[PDB]
This record gives sequence, structure tokens and C-alpha cells, in this order.
Amino acid sequence: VVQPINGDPFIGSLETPVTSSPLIAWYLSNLPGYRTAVNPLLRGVEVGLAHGFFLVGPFVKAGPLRNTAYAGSAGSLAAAGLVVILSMCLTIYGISSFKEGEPSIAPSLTLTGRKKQPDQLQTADGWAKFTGGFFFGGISGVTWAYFLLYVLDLPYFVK
Amino acid sequence: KYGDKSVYFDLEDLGNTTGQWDVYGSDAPSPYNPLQSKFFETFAAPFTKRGLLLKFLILGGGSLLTYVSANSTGDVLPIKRGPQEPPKLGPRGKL
Amino acid sequence: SHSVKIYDTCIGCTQCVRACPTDVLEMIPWDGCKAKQIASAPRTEDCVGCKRCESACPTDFLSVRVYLWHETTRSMGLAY
Amino acid sequence: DISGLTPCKDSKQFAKREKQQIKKLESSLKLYAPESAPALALNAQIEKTKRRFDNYGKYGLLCGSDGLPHLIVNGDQRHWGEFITPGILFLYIAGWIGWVGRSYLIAISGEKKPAMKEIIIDVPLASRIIFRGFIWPVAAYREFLNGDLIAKDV
Amino acid sequence: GFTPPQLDPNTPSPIFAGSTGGLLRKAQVEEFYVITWNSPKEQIFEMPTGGAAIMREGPNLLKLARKEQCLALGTRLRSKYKITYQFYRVFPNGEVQYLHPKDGVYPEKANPGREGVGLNMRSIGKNVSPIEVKFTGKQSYDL
Amino acid sequence: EVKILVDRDPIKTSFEEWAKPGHFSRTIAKGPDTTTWIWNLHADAHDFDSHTSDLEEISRKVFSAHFGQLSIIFLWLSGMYFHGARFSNYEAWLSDPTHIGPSAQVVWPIVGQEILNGDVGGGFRGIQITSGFFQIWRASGITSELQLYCTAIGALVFAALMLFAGWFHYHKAAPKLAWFQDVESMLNHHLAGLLGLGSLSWAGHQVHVSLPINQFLNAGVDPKEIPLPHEFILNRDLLAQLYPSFAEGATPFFTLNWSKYSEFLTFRGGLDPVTGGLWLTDIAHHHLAIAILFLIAGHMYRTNWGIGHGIKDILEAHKGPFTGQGHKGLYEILTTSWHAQLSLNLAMLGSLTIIVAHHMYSMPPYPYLATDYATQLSLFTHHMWIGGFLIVGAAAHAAIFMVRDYDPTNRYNDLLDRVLRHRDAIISHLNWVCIFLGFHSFGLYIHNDTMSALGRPQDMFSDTAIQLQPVFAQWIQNTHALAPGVTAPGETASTSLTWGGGELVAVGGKVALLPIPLGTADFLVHHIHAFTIHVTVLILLKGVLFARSSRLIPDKANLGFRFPCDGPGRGGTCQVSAWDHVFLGLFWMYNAISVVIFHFSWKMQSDVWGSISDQGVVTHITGGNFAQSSITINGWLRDFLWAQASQVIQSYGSSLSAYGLFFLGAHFVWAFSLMFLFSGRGYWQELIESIVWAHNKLKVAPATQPRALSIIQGRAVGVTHYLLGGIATTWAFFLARIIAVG
Amino acid sequence: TFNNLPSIFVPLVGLVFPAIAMASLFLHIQKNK
Ligand code: CLA
Ligand code: CLA
Ligand code: CLA
Ligand code: CLA
Ligand SMILES: CC1=C(/C=C/C(C)=C/C=C/C(C)=C\C=C\C=C(C)\C=C\C=C(C)\C=C\C2=C(C)CCCC2(C)C)C(C)(C)CCC1
Ligand SMILES: CC1=C(C/C=C(\C)CCC[C@H](C)CCC[C@H](C)CCCC(C)C)C(=O)c2ccccc2C1=O
Ligand code: SF4
Ligand code: SF4
Ligand code: SF4
Repeated sequence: VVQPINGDPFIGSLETPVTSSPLIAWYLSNLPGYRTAVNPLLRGVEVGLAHGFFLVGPFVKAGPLRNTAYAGSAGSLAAAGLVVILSMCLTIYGISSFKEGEPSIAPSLTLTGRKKQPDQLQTADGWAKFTGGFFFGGISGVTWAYFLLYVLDLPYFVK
Repeated sequence: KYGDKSVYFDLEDLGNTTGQWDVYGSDAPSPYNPLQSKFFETFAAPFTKRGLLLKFLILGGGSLLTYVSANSTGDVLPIKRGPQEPPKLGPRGKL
Repeated sequence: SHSVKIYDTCIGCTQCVRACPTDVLEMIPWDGCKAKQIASAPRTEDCVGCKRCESACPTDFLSVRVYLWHETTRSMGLAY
Repeated sequence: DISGLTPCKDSKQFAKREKQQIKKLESSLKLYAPESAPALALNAQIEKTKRRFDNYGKYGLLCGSDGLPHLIVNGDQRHWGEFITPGILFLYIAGWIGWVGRSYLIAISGEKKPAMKEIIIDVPLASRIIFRGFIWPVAAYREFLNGDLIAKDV
Repeated sequence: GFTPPQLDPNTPSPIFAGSTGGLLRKAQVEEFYVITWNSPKEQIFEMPTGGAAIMREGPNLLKLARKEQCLALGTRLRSKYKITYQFYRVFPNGEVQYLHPKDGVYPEKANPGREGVGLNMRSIGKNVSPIEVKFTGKQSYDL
Repeated sequence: EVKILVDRDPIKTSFEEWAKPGHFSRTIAKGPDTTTWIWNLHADAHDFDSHTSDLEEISRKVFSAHFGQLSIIFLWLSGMYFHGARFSNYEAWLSDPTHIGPSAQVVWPIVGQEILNGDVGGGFRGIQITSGFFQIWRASGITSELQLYCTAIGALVFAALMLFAGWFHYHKAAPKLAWFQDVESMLNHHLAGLLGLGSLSWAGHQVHVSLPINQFLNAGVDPKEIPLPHEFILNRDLLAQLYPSFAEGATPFFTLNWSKYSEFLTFRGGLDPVTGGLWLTDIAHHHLAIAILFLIAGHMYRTNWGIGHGIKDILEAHKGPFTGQGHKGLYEILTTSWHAQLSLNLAMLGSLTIIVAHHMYSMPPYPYLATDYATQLSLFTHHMWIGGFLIVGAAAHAAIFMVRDYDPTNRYNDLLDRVLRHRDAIISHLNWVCIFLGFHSFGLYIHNDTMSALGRPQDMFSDTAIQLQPVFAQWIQNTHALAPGVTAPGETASTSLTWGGGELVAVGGKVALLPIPLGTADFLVHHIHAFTIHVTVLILLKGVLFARSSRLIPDKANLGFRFPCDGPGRGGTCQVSAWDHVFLGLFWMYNAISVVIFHFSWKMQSDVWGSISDQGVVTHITGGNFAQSSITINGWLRDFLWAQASQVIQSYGSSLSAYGLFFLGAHFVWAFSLMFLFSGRGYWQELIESIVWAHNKLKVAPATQPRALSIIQGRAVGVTHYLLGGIATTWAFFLARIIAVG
Repeated sequence: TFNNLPSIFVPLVGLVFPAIAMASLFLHIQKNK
């Protein structure tokens, strides 16, 4: 089912099973990157929580102090630092890409041709709310990963 | 008209022509619980001013970095432990 | 963008513009040669700078001449 | 005895180089019979080395502290065999090459398509010219005086 | 005021199974250079975005990426298939600028009705040195 | 259907066209206005697709050119067999092959180069060759120098025959296009008739000549005492005294009682422990089975009779669901284009050369090959390089197809179109995985280097600090070591002894391929190899796909396959041509194969090769310093490059002195190449015009106008000098290193 | 404290001054008036 995007052959993409399928499109459409209708703050919270855990993963066990007793604590600290930096670069991104009050640069159309509402994430205040959610969610996910490594160390692998 | 037989240049609907599509941007409503959403709103609205967020991030991160590197001892980083070893005399005496 | 210039040594052979892939050039009438035509460069905004025009100018050095200048999205030849 | 260099006919390290190379070639000589081709070739190389060292001794070459002949180029009459006589021997041949080539290019210059004579070398023409560079130091001097060596701009 | 633009209508596009060399976000915020041509038969041609397309019998329409794409296509059309072509420029606001002949005639036939610009009435060596135009916007070649 | 369509006297045998150079092309057959003309005379010399437009003359030209190549190879083999016959110690090398250096070249004593004739052994002064011809000849049961001279004369005869064949098949009776296009018969013959009957005839030699002779050579018999090979053909009692199955003749064969043939057609896999090579008994059975297989495979394609698969009927039968029409059209773009076939055959022949390199060290097929570490190393390295070059040429000729012979109107294909339509996806994911592999294969070396430099060896990716063990390769290794058994009975041992459960084949003092242990360093370097291969495929596939069009140049095909650029516009569009892509892929193939042969040399010298005393303690050439030093780049610089280049540079005044000479020289030629790759034509044309003023001042203005090299020519000169220099550096380094410590 | 000043200034300089500098310079790049 490799017919082009929206059946439009002169747009540079295709509706292959990987892009446009009932399972993978649904998955890419019901996650906080593409929830264009809900406010960007909850989206950013979800995103930051997930990436905070994903970053605390390869800092405790993989790192300069992984074998020491300071593995979990200092690794979570480095993960929170990387999260602060990611919110930092997200912030300069929101400042540089769109200024203060312009309308959303997101597409106001869908595959079915409906003149949907534009994604307010791409606005200034919207991206700022998204960055705030990302920072809050990321620090929270870092400390929760630290908590789970603390109180529930035995089921997880140490190696 | 964009939906005609192999017509992709609706000059009125330039979004469908140029490819402006939310390819996966579902406009479905908030699937979160309202109470936790309000909780996150009230607890992350401080991080709403991107400029204040950036100033806070840079200054607090630099402060925490200096604090960690100044209060950490040599047990967590060997550079502050010091030599804890006698110095070797270099070639030709020491020169 | 680029500054294409046609000097008065042109013989009006129409190779500069038949080689130009971006419609920058066009032949106009003139009274300075046996062919009674000379090339002009109105659409310099569409000039990418490929110098196919001056790789086909059969003169002492050149008559058409491309000067590299402020590069925009269309002079840089970007589809994005 | 100039430049702090002892001659090779009265040098110690030069004879030491000789002895060392001869012992090296003799160590590779006790692996074959003394009448077979390898041993005969090794003995020939040995005599070649010994005569080489003795010839460098008898020519008055100057061997330094490292024991190798250091050639003198300054212009000392004793050491014109180092640079100046072979230098003239070179320049005579090199100007032969240049002069026969130049007279060839001038010979084909009055052709309809001269470049095909640089690809397909006219061997009769060159062979009639190939010995005309024997006298290059005088023909070139006259072409310089007559004005035929250097071209004029027009 | 002798040749009017053509104002391409909603014509059909060639049969093509879709590629990746098509229209990216440049079209969504800048021009994208529609081309229109008129085929005698349903034949097959190489697309400038890579791949083979099947042009339709009658008028066609292709929105590819940029000027060089449509002009390369049109040159291949005119030389290989002997077919009249004309292409445009479609800004995202809506305007459609006509560009390829701008006189109904291709830019090789010196047809009167076009003003000569980019025209220095001198040999190319008689341009002034840069010091003669130092600290001036005119670089070397606009006097 | 198929026929012998061939036309007589198409072209006249005459020197008239020799006298007119550049006759083949229109712009070249009018004269050298410039010097570039001569570079275009050689560049387009074999570009027959550009000389003519019809495929008939091109097919005849390349057919006779292949005949010239075969004449050249027959003359080359004539030289090798002759030099073995006259200028060699092969008659002495058979006596003590584990200690006599195989030598087949002697130099002339003129200018001191007679030092190159060294103590190879055998009462002979020459150059220690690393070709393995001596090992073949021991595997062919030569046992003489007369046989080698006769082989050289016969090879010279076949060279002259092939030369006459090219002349006959171009000038006297040249085949027309219907003859080449009958690929069905060509495959039926080359499978069954060249590869089938060739392997069958070699099995006959292996059974009648190599096996009985090596049964004596390995059994302490001097070559002068061995009966001649034909005495086994004339007298079957002597042949039967070792293999009694010959007393029954072909009655075991035709009655299908093959169980009474295992004396000489074996399946006892592994290496002959008396000489280190594979069992010739197994190789005879091998080539026999391969003969059966290619003989049944060459009766697959319909030629004239009702049986056989028409290849069109095979390709058109395969039509994918969302893959479109599928393989329809390919028979018409492969049979109406030599460049497509050239690309396909080059790619497969190159990967096959590499597989040869890989299977010739781990299953040494010749006697006294594994112990001739120089031959083993040189052969692996050689065939690896040939394979990389053939793959890179496959890219070049795929690109040439896409520019010239590709026609979606007449000679249409569906799958090629589908590949062109998402070419950006292909190149994007390849450009990603190259970066991923680059990072996670070389940044690991950088991490190990930094951790070792910061005094943190507990943080490297080593076999001691952080385990990156090749678990999958270790599993395949351990199951191929324990393969003799339930999965592969009747083999008596593993098919190779490069696996952990294998054993050591002690041949003389040498070790000859004990197991190879795979550690973290092997993981790192194998991912480096995957990385370099993936980048080479990125560059080359990108050139092939974008040979016709890109977002930058949509009319690139009209510019040609081999063009420099399309001007400084578009920010600069240098090297958009597929020629320039393959010119870059050459460098990346060089980096790839260089690190490959470095991995080979070091892993072998550290974990495989060495010397095993009679007590059983094997000491390797380096000392097992691969898994500890090949985790960081400083080990390759220190323990491989710096250390193992202590026998090529210390070889001044030795027999290995030409190796150090070419070490420095290939260094030089590489660096000299950098003058071409870095510079541009315009500077050199301006300099040439200045010295042309200096010449015109003296009436020495050449009519063939001195022009700086064309841009594409500067790139060609740069890449060829770069490759030649790096490759000759590596060749000298390897050969001197491995001949000295041996 | 003099032995503790590198521990304050090196993490300050080599990480924050890149943060401040690269951020402010990316903002200066991506600007419009
Ligand atoms: C010796 C007798 C002879 C003569 C007089 C001719 C004469 C001719 N041949 Mg024929 N030909 C011959 C033998 C001969 N051929 C043989 C033996 C073959 C088989 C290889 C061919 C195959 C052949 C083909 C395929 C073609 C010709 C063509 C031609 C014509 C032009 C050839 C030319 O100018 O290039 C002269 C070229 C050379 C003198 C050198 C060529 C290279 C030789 C074959 C091998 C080089 C080996 C060398 C050692 C390798 C380099 C390494 C080195 C650096 C160490 C001309 C009518 C062409 C023609 O008519 O097309 C219009 C053409 O396409 N010939
Ligand atoms: C530049 C080209 C080149 C050169 C100079 C060499 C040089 C050498 N090769 Mg290599 N080789 C090359 C290309 C080259 N090879 C390529 C492209 C292949 C892939 C087919 C091979 C495969 C190969 C093998 C398998 C062997 C060599 C061997 C040798 C050495 C002995 C020469 C010989 O003829 O012995 C006699 C030749 C043989 C014993 C080879 C047997 C024939 C092979 C297996 C197949 C037959 C070819 C077939 C008809 C065509 C391909 C069919 C197609 C389906 C792929 C010598 C170092 C031999 C060696 O190292 O011995 C110590 C050896 O065993 N080479
Ligand atoms: C089966 C093997 C095979 C065959 C039949 C061909 C045949 C052809 N190739 Mg392909 N090619 C091959 C292998 C092959 N090549 C390989 C292995 C590579 C990788 C490098 C290439 C890369 C390649 C490119 C990139 C191009 C070709 C081109 C060509 C065509 C013209 C070549 C020509 O006229 O040069 C005649 C011969 C020469 C000019 C001499 C080359 C000089 C070499 C480099 C000398 C140095 C190498 C030497 C071993 C080192 C010793 C130095 C010593 C002398 C001092 C011709 C159709 C060209 C083409 O089609 O143009 C449109 C083209 O552009 N090929
Ligand atoms: C050592 C020299 C060198 C290096 C490092 C590279 C690096 C690269 N080349 Mg180049 N290239 C080189 C020489 C080199 N090339 C030469 C001499 C040629 C001449 C032919 C080419 C031709 C060439 C082509 C034609 C192509 C490449 C490609 C690539 C990329 C593949 C690896 C990658 O991205 O993975 C990750 C990066 C590396 C492995 C590089 C080392 C970086 C280390 C691991 C970490 C760096 C530090 C880290 C980011 C911290 C930053 C600190 C901060 C202070 C800045 C990468 C950009 C290919 C490409 O772009 O597609 C992938 C490609 O198509 N190169
Ligand atoms: C003595 C000596 C020395 C020194 C010397 C000197 C210093 C010299 C100089 C010289 C000089 C200062 C010179 C100059 C010259 C100039 C010129 C100007 C010339 C010209 C020429 C010509 C022109 C020629 C030509 C020709 C010829 C004749 C040859 C061939 C041909 C031709 C044509 C090329 C020393 C001590 C070191 C050493 C010893 C020796
Ligand atoms: C050096 C160089 C040149 C100039 C190289 C020249 C033209 C080669 C020098 C002349 C050759 C050696 C021919 C002269 C030899 C002839 C056969 C004449 C014979 C004379 C006697 C030696 C017999 C380029 O044109 C170039 C172009 C693009 C990128 C880089 C470069 C580049 O680096
Ligand atoms: S190519 Fe040069 S000479 Fe010819 S028409 Fe154009 S400007 Fe005139
Ligand atoms: S540089 Fe290229 S685009 Fe510009 S006028 Fe010349 S040919 Fe046309
Ligand atoms: S630098 Fe050379 S290759 Fe690049 S655009 Fe200019 S002329 Fe072409």
C-alpha cells in the first residue's frame, strides 16, 4: 500500500505501511507530540517524564561512577542536568523560531482535507508552556527513576 | 478542485496542493484526567515565561554545577583527591 | 541575486540562453553584429550561477558574464 | 684535506666500511658451494665492492668522520671530477636535448598542422637534427648574437 | 501588452506512483513552479524528481519543486517529444506568475518586445578596477 | 531460436588506423589542438558505448578485448610458470618447504640491486615471492621444473591462440548482436562447459596426478624418487598401491557403489596435519560435486529445444503485490546494455574475490600455505583489494547504465523506477546508519583512547573493562566447532579450525591456523568494517541513484556520467557526477580494506600465527596484543604501525630493502596525489601559461597547446596516486614485516 | 579555597559560558527586525 501521501504523487513522501497504517499512524497520532488539540503543557509534561526516565537509564549504570555507591544519585543528577539543558535548548528554539504572538505555523489541514484548527504548540506561548511542562516532567521523572532505583533495586538488573 | 481525477492543483486550497497536512496531528480532545491536568497547570505555570525560564535554567544550573564541583570531595572525582603519591623525578635530574 | 551581464562583444549565437536551465537569459534585437541580436538577462533572480551560459560563449574571453553575489533560496537551488 | 675531511686513501672509517661490507657479503657466502652461481656472483660483488672502495681512495675523495666520500663542489681544481667536469658533461647533453628539440619545433612550425608532428614524431627530420645539437654551444651562441635564440614579441 | 499570461486551470496531472523528490515545505511557505504542457498521446517520460511518469493525452500539470526542474523537463519535452510547454510560479499567497517565454516565444528567437537589461555597452576588459568604485555599492560592473 | 549469427570481414586488418590516433571518436579523430586530446585519447579508448550507438560493434569490440585480456593472462601465467621453471628454487623448495623461502625472481647484478637476491634457501639467491604458486604446484603434483617450462610454453601457445581469436572475432568473422543476446545458451555453457567441465577436469587432475603425488611428497619421498604423473595413467598398479579403489576402475562408479571410493574422495574435513593445507582427498570430491552441480545447473535455460526456462519467463513471473510489475523488463535492460551486466558481474566477482580471501586463510587449500605467512597475508590482502576495486567499478558502471543505457520509454523497468522514486529514503537511512556506525564503532575507539589517557582503563570498551563480546559470532563459532556430530555427521572434524572448539595444526615449527578467539576488539573492528562498507555503499549508491537527477541538478544525465560539475552556482555543485561519487568511494574502499587487512595482519600475528615448540607452548608473533591494544587507536599506531614497521625500515642493506624503498616511495606517491586532490585546474593553467610565455620567448612554443589537466582528470590522477601510494605502503610494510619475522 | 577555585571556575567557564554564549549567539543568529 505504498501509494503516495494523500494520493499526491508530487509531494515528497509516500503512504507506505510504516508511515500511513492503522497501527503506526494511530500510535503517532495519540501521543503527546501530535495531540494538537490539547494544550501543549500536558504534552510537554508527558514528554519530559518519559525522557527523564529514558535519560536516568544510561547514567546510573553507564557512567563514570556506575560501579560506586554514588551511581544512582550522581547519575540521576547528570540526567537532571541534561534535562535542564534540553529545556534550555528547547527554550532558545521557541524564542528563535517564532517571536511572540504570530498565529501557528502548523498545518491547518489533515489527510482527510478537514480545515482543522492549527496546532497552538508552534506559537510562542504554546511552545513556552510545552518547555515548562518538559522541564517539570523531566525533573520529576529523574527523581522518580531515582526513587524506583532506590526502593525497588532488586527486580531491576544490576550487572 | 483537489479531489478530481488526478488533480492536485486546487489553486484555492493551496494547503492540499503544497502538502500542508497534519500527517498525524490528531485533534482529539485531552485524554488526560482533568484533576491531574489542573495540578500540572498550577505547578508548571511558573515555567510559562520562556525568558524567565531561560534565566532561571542557566543561572540555577551554573550555580548547582559550581556547588557540586566545590562541595564534592575526591571520593567522587580523582582530580580533587590529589596526587596521594610521591612525585617522580623527571629525566636528567628533573629537567 | 547573481549579477549576469552581457557585453557588446556578443555575436548573437543564442547558445548562452539555449544552455541556461533557469530562463535567466533571453535574446533581444540589436544593431552591433551581423546576426542583429544580443542576449539580455532580465530574470537574474532565477540565476543559480551554474555558468553554463559562459561555458558556451564563443568570444575572445566572454560576452556573457556571471558575477557571484547575494545567494538566495532560488540562486542556491534549494527545493527546501 | 679541506673542510676538515680526511682523504679516503688515508681514512680509517672508510676502510672499516670496506671490511664491514665484505664481512656482510661473506656471511651470505658460507651458505653455498664456492663454485656454484650464487657464490660466484657473491665473489664478483665482493671484488666489485673492493675495487669500488679502492677507486674512491685513489681518486682523492674526501671521507669525513662518518667514513663516506663527501663531494666538494666549491670549485677546487683537485675536485672538478666531483661536480664541474661532470657538470659540463651534463650541460652539454642537456643543451643537446633542448637544442634538438627547439630546432625540431622550429622545423615543424612551418607545417599545416604542426601538432601532429609532436605526436607522430618525424623521425627523418629529428634524426637529421638529432646530431645538430652536437654543436649547440656555438649555434646557440650565434642565435643569441644574431637574435634567433630569443623570439621577438610581435 | 502583446502576449497575455495563460492562467493555468485545474488540469489533470500525469500518472505517477509517487516519489520522494517532490514538494517539500518550500512549497508550503514559498513558490513551487507549476508546469503545464499538452501531449499528443499518453506516453512515458522521465520525471526531474527521479522516476518515470506517464503523461496524459491532452493537457497535463506538474508541481515539482523549483524552476530548474520544470525547465529541464520542458527542454526534454521540446527536444525529445516536440511539444509546446509553459510553466509558472505559484506563491503560497495565491498569485501565479507566468515566466518561461514571457512573449509567447522561447528565449532564443530575438523577437522584439523585450527590453535589454544586464547590458554593458563595452568590451569586458574596459570595466573599472575596484579601487575606482571603492566604498560604493556598485561593485565593478554597474559603472 | 539460438544460432551462430556471425558476419565475415566487417573490419579490415590494417595499420592505417594505428597511424591516425584517436580514430575511434569524432572530436578526437581530427588532431591535437591541445594536450588534453591525448588524455582524451586514452580516457575514451575503451569507451566503446561512446564511439558507436549500435550494440553489435560494441559487443564485438568487448568480445575481442576480452580475448586480449585472456591473451595477457595466459602470457602472465606463462611468465610465472617459466620463472618458476628457470629462475626458481621450486625443485629445492619441495624438499624443505617449511624452511626454504619460495623464490621465483632473480635480479641482475648491475647497480648493487643484487642484494635483493637473498638467502631465500635451497642454495638459491633470489626474491622471496608471496604469490603461492609454489603451493599450487605442490598441490598440482609438479615435482620438477620441466613441467613448469612445458606449462609456460603451452600458456604462451594459448595466449597466441586467444590473440588470433580476438583478431578473428573482430576482423575476420565477428559475431553479430543476436549471438551475444542469446544469454540462455551463454549461461548453459558457462555453467555447464566452463565451470562444470572445468571443475570436472580439475577433479581428474586432482584424482590422477595431485593426490598420488602428494601421497608420496607428504610421505617423506624426494621429488626425484616419485613416479611421473603419467605413470599413474599408464600403470594403474602404482596408482592402486595407495588407493586400491582404482583396481576396480569405474565399476564402483557406474554401479553406484561409491562407498568403495573413499580412499581418494573423502569428507574428512579439516587440514592435513602433515602440511597444514586441506586434504586433497576432500578437494577432489569437492570439484567433482561442483562439476555435477554446475552440469545440472547449465541445463536450466531454453536455448533451441522445448525444455528450459526462458529467463524472460522467470523474471516476468515475479511481480510483487505493492512492488508493482516487478522484474519485467530486466531481460531487455541486461541484454541490451553491456554496462549493466558489467556492473552486476563486477559486484559479484569482487565480493567473490573477498570471499576467496576469507576462505583461503581459514581453510588453507594448498600445502604449506598456512605456514608461508607471507603468502597467506599477501593473498588475503590482494584479493580483498581486488574485491573492493571490483565493487567500486560495479558502482561506476551502474551509474554509466543509469546515464546512458537507461531508457524508461523503450527499455523500461518497474523495480528500478521504484528505487529511483524513494532514492532519498534509501540514501537518508544509509546516511543515518553510517553516522550511527561511525559513532558506535570509532567513537568507541576514541572512548577507549581517552579513558586510557585519563588513567581510567576500567572504563574502556575492552575484554577487561566493559564487555562487548560478539555473542552472535561466538555462538556461530561454538556451533561450527561442535558441528561434527548431530548436524554434520560423516565429516570426522570441523570444516575449519578457526573456531574455539577446534585444534592446532602444528606444521614444523609453525602453528598454521589454530582457533581464532573473538573478543571486544573483534566486535569493535567488525563494526568499523560494517561502518566503512556502509559509507562506501552510501557514496556509491548515491552516485548511481542521483546519476540522472537530483533536487540540485535535475538534468544531470544530459551533463553526462563523467563531468566535473555544473559551476559554482547553487552554492557550488562540484562532484555531483556519479564519476566523482565513485572517485570518493575509492578512498572509502581504501580506508575499509586497509583497516580490514590491518585487522587480519594483527589478529593473525597475535592470536593465530607464531611458532609452537615441541613442548606445545605456542608463542605468537606479537604476543597476543590485539584484544588489549586494538581497542584504542594508539595501539594501532604503537603496537601495529610503529612496531611492525620496524622490519621494513630496518631493512636497509638487507634482501628486503626494495620493500622499505617502496614504503617511502608509496608514501611519496600518496602525498604527491594530494597535490591533485587538493588543488584545482585554474592555478595550473595560469602557471602553465606563464612557463609557456617562457617557452614562446625561446621559440619553443609547442603546437599541442599545454593545458592543465581537466578537473575530472585531476581527480582521477589524485585518486590513483593516492590509492597506489597507500596500497604500496601497506604492501611493502606487510611483506617486509611478515618475511622478516616470518 | 584557592585549591577549590578551579573546581568552581572550570565547570563555570567550560560549561556555562558555552551555554550563555552559544545560546545568546544562536538567538542573535535567529533574529529579525
Ligand atoms: C596485430 C595485428 C592487428 C592489426 C594490424 C589490427 C588493426 C586494427 N584493429 Mg585489431 N585486433 C588485433 C590485431 C590487430 N588489429 C587483435 C590481436 C585483437 C584482439 C585483442 C584485436 C582487437 C581489435 C578491436 C576490438 C578493435 C580493433 C581495431 C583495430 C583498428 C584500430 C586499432 C588501433 O588503432 O589501435 C591500436 C592499438 C594498439 C596498437 C595497442 C592496443 C593494446 C594491445 C592490444 C594490448 C596491450 C598489451 C600491453 C602489454 C598492456 C599494457 C601494459 C603495459 C603498460 C606494460 C585497426 C584496423 C578497432 C577497430 O577497427 O574499430 C574501429 C577495434 O575496435 N582490433
Ligand atoms: C588482478 C587480478 C588478479 C591477480 C593478479 C590474481 C593473482 C593471484 N590469485 Mg586471484 N583472483 C582474482 C583476481 C586476481 N588474482 C579474482 C577476481 C578472483 C575471483 C574469481 C580470484 C580468485 C582466486 C583464487 C580462488 C585463488 C587465486 C590465486 C591467485 C594466485 C595464483 C595465480 C593463479 O592463477 O593460480 C592458479 C589459479 C587458481 C588455483 C584459481 C582456481 C580457479 C577459481 C577458483 C575459479 C575459476 C574462475 C572462473 C572460471 C571465473 C569466475 C566464474 C564466475 C561464476 C564468478 C595469485 C596471487 C590462487 C592462490 O592464491 O594460490 C596460492 C587461488 O587459490 N585467486
Ligand atoms: C571487468 C572490469 C572492468 C571493465 C571491463 C571496465 C571497463 C570500463 N570502465 Mg570501469 N572500472 C573497473 C573495472 C572495469 N572497467 C574498476 C575495477 C573500477 C574501479 C576503479 C572502475 C571504475 C571506472 C570509472 C570510474 C570509469 C570506468 C570507465 C570504464 C570504461 C572506459 C575506461 C577507459 O577507456 O579507460 C582505458 C584505460 C585507462 C584510461 C587506463 C587507466 C590507468 C590506470 C588507473 C593506471 C594505474 C593502475 C595500475 C594498476 C598501477 C600501476 C602503475 C604503473 C603503471 C606505474 C570501460 C567501459 C569509465 C567510463 O565508462 O567512462 C564513461 C569511467 O568513467 N570504470
Ligand atoms: C579521520 C578523518 C575523517 C573523519 C573523522 C570523517 C568523518 C565523517 N565522514 Mg569523511 N572523509 C574523510 C575523512 C574523514 N571523515 C576523507 C579524507 C574523505 C575523502 C574521500 C572523506 C569523504 C567522505 C564522504 C564522501 C563521506 C564521508 C562521511 C563521513 C561521516 C561518517 C561518520 C559519521 O558521521 O559518524 C560519526 C562521526 C564520526 C565517526 C567522526 C568522529 C567523531 C567522534 C566519534 C566524536 C566527536 C566528538 C563529539 C561529537 C564531541 C563534540 C565536542 C564539542 C567540543 C565539539 C563523518 C562526517 C559520509 C557521510 O557524511 O555520511 C555518513 C560520506 O558520505 N566522508
Ligand atoms: C662555477 C660553479 C658554481 C657557480 C656558478 C654560478 C653562480 C653560475 C651562475 C650562472 C647564471 C647566473 C646564469 C644565468 C643564465 C641566464 C640566462 C638568461 C640564460 C639563458 C639561456 C638560454 C635562453 C638557453 C637556451 C637553450 C640552450 C642553449 C640549451 C638548450 C636549448 C635552449 C633553447 C633551452 C658553483 C661554485 C656553485 C659550483 C661549481 C660551478
Ligand atoms: C599538478 C596539477 C595539474 C598539472 C599537471 C600536469 C599537466 C602534468 C605535467 C605534464 C605531464 C607530466 C606530461 C609531460 C610529459 C609528456 C609525455 C612529454 C614528454 C617529455 C619527456 C619527459 C619525455 C592539474 O592540471 C590539476 C587539475 C585539477 C586538479 C589538480 C591538478 C594538479 O595538482
Ligand atoms: S552565448 Fe555569448 S555570444 Fe552567444 S548569444 Fe549568448 S552572449 Fe551572445
Ligand atoms: S549562470 Fe546558469 S542560470 Fe545564470 S544565466 Fe548562466 S546558465 Fe543561466
Ligand atoms: S570548483 Fe571546479 S568542480 Fe567546483 S564548481 Fe568550480 S569548476 Fe566546477
